[PDB]
Amino acid sequence: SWKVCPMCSEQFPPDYDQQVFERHVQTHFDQNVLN
Amino acid sequence: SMQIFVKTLTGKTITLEVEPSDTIENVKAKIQDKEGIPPDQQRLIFAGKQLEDGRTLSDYNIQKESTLHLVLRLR
Ligand SMILES: [Zn+2]
Repeated sequence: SWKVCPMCSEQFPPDYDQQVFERHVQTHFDQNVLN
Repeated sequence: SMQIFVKTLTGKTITLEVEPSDTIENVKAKIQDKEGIPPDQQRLIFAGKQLEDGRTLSDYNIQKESTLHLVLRLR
């Protein structure tokens, strides 16, 4: 269940919460660089 | 004339049949046909770049068997 952010290419392990991951991805459309 | 893949944030892979001359909006309509998602709620991303509706796959030099990413947007 690894997840990849399509905007910054960070990878998120299987146990990383899906909804928090999705929120991360969406935040790039507010601010491209999040670190 | 070529196959591309569209990966969702839940990990599902959608396969599509496209032509290089297809616009990004055309690709979104193919996604709606196959998966049901309204085009205006789709962002399509390739190699970190949001693809613009009025441009074509060829305008981004997206070649066969490439993987796009689909991210939903609120309207
Ligand atoms: Zn990211």
